[PDB]
Amino acid sequence: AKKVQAYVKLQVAAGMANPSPPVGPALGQQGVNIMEFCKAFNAKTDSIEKGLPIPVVITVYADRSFTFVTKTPPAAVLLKKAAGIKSGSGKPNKDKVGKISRAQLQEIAQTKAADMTGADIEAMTRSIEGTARSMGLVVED
Amino acid sequence: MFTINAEVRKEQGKGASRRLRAANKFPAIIYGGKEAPLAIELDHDKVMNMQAKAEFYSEVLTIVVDGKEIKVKAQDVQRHPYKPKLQHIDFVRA
Amino acid sequence: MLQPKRTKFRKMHKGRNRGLAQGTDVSFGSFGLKAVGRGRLTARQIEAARRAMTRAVKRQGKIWIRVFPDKPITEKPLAVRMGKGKGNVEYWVALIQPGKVLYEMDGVPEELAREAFKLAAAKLPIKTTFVTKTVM
Amino acid sequence: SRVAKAPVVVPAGVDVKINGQVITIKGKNGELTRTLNDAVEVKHADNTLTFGPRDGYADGWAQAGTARALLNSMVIGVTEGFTKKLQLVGVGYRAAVKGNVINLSLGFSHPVDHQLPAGITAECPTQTEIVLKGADKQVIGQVAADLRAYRRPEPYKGKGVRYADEVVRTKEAKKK
Amino acid sequence: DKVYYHHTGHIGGIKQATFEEMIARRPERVIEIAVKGMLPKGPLGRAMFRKLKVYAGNEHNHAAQQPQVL
Amino acid sequence: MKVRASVKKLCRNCKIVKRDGVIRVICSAEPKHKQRQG
RNA sequence: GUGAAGAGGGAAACAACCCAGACCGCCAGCUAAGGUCCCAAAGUCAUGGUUAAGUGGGAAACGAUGUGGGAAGGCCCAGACAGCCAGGAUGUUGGCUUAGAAGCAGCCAUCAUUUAAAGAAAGCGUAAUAGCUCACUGGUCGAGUCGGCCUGCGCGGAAGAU
RNA sequence: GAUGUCGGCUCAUCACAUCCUGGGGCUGAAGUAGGUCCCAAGGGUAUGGCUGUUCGCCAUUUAAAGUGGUACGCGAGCUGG
Ligand SMILES: [Mg+2]
Ligand SMILES: [Mg+2]
Ligand SMILES: [Mg+2]
Ligand SMILES: [Mg+2]
Ligand SMILES: [Mg+2]
Ligand SMILES: [Mg+2]
Ligand SMILES: [Mg+2]
Ligand SMILES: [Mg+2]
Ligand SMILES: [Mg+2]
Ligand SMILES: [Mg+2]
Repeated sequence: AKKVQAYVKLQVAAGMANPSPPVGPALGQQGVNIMEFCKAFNAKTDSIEKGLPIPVVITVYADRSFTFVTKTPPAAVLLKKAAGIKSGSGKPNKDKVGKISRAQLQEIAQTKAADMTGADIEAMTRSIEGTARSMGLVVED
Repeated sequence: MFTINAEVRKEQGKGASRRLRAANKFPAIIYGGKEAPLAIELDHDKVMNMQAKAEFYSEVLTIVVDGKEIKVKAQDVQRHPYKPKLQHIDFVRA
Repeated sequence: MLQPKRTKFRKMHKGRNRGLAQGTDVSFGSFGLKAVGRGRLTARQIEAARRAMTRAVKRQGKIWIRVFPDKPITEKPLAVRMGKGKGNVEYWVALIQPGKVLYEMDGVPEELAREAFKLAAAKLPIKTTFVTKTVM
Repeated sequence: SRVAKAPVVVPAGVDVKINGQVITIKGKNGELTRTLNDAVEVKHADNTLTFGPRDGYADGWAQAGTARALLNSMVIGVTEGFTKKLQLVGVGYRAAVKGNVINLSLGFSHPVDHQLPAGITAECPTQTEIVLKGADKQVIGQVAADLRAYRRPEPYKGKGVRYADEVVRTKEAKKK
Repeated sequence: DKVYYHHTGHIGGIKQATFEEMIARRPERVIEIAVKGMLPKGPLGRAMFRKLKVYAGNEHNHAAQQPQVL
Repeated sequence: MKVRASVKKLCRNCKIVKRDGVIRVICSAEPKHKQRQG
């Protein structure tokens, strides 16, 4: 569709940053200041769940300065924790690697709510269920 | 119901018939009952489109010949060897 | 290699060779492929055509065959004139305009018929089907 | 039907004229004529112009379309001033102008100077860019290609003067 | 699209061919060429062709019979 | 390649196949690919 | 049936094919086959229509939006066909796999939200993302537009030696 | 009541279904070299070993060593293997 520099997105661990392969060169190309972001990101990430991969969208200016919004962790990840599993099924739907109660999905839907378009909770719950079915994660009501 | 216009034939034989279908007018027949068989000359490029249906060979039809009535059905159907064209058509009276 | 004919007993022999007249019309499947115009439908021709129907398509339904060769077609080598009437070995069906294809399960009726029409020497229209209604 | 052609305004500068068949236009740009086909019967009330097909003959009706358009472009050219530019890519490739003789240093042993016809000059805003521009869209087109033609872009790289629009990225991967 | 085809004589399979739009060196030739053949063919019709006078340039060197005309 | 007779046209974006009888399957708008009259 | 054992007229030329059977003479008429622009006798004839290739004036399978005619259908002034403008979103970078695989190496799945519309995506592209175009939809413009059926005439296929 | 065979020599002339050279399209075409198809007949298109050979194989050249028609061109022109 469309893909240009400026306003980068990336999912980095809660309290960790600065490695070159994961970070560095990614936004580094854009003109971002690695160090500042590393310390800056992990600062707030302390309050935000530590140990939880959280996607952040950095937007740089002509100033080369930048800001970033920390949202909620990915649905797939949240489903993994909830399921208590480390990974997806490889062949989702064919083989189920884990399960999650309908209650849990509502909880994840609630967590992601801020980032989700869902008009009502059912809508949200079901956006996440869509991810679960893609993960080989069954849901028992 | 299906309505097919037509009229009696002038002649009936090789030359005659062959001359009708050669102008979109395959000669058909109508028999059954006490009424003497009827030899007409329907309009080809107008009946082949109507036979197009599956209804044609089930529900009776109304052939407007001369200006009278008849209410009949389709019996035998002679079609061209390879041309989608149609030919002699048998009509079972009521 | 296929051979729709051969498979007869050995006697009765071969000979004659005439011209033709009018065609014929059959009916066995949901879709048929009829030819229009006399030509030589040799065994080899007929197998090539039919065999080309499945042609990595599907084994769905079942195809037919109304046409069937009648060998009696002699040829001679690099030899003298009328010293006998050398063997035949070749084939020939001698059609006019009959129907000879037919399809069981619908599927890709007309489609396939065309995907394999060139093998035949004569020209055959898309044709239609056993009917008492029509198409278009 | 779904197509035709009827409009052709005659604002200021638009001093169209017809001489039986001939049509000479004027304006801020230049003097362009274009005697159409024979049946042609174009005129001018006060603003709208209109082609004239002697009659509804096959090669007579469509002869209108190609006509109601050509003249129109003559108007759109005379009033706006036509422009079109190409860009040169590849090491060594350069650009330069000296009135007409647009010296070209592409990649041959010696550079050349394409002399452009009259009615359309060109300017190299840099040794890499060339922007031709004139009135008559005809001489415009031919010289647009007549130039890039000096070295058509090759897939493996793209090098070679190209229109400043040519989608052609590069090649399909090489091989042997 | 139409040639005339002459073939000289000295073989070497030269065989000359020229189209009509290619007739710029001597347009006078044509017409005279066409008008020919349609003659009795032979002596009479042979010394009968000259009664044409080619001329390719309207009222020019009408001297061929400048005196009287119609 | 540029054929002699007619190999249809195939593909979608191939030329309109219109002109002085120019078939050759290919599918223009293939910056490199260009199977056609030649 | 003709030539043989048949001449005259026609098919350029041409025993056999088409017309037609030469008893003589005629600077007299009508016709047959075939013809009527010139060679070359007689319509540069008339009423209408086809073709645009010199077809007529050599040749097939098959191919093609050539152009003529006839019939039946698909969408459409609740706006179609081409174009122009605008959008094309969210869970989600789907799961796996992989150094990476984020619509677009590959395998599996291909749901659901928001909707006027929005494929877990059609091609290009990146190391992977970024970016470009596509499906779809809204506005614009306002009338046909898109194929097959049967048939007329035509085009390509079509290379040879004085 | 005679139209002298194959091959060679001499000397040819045409075709194009082109071998070299000339101009193009695609390529699984980087370049160099090629592959293939279109166009093109202006001109050019090998010396020997073996064999009667045509041909062929082999040695060595060449930009290349074209295919074919001409009573398988050519004996009132040569040869006679
Ligand atoms: Mg004479
Ligand atoms: Mg005798
Ligand atoms: Mg008379
Ligand atoms: Mg006369
Ligand atoms: Mg001809
Ligand atoms: Mg050639
Ligand atoms: Mg030798
Ligand atoms: Mg000889
Ligand atoms: Mg001697
Ligand atoms: Mg001897």
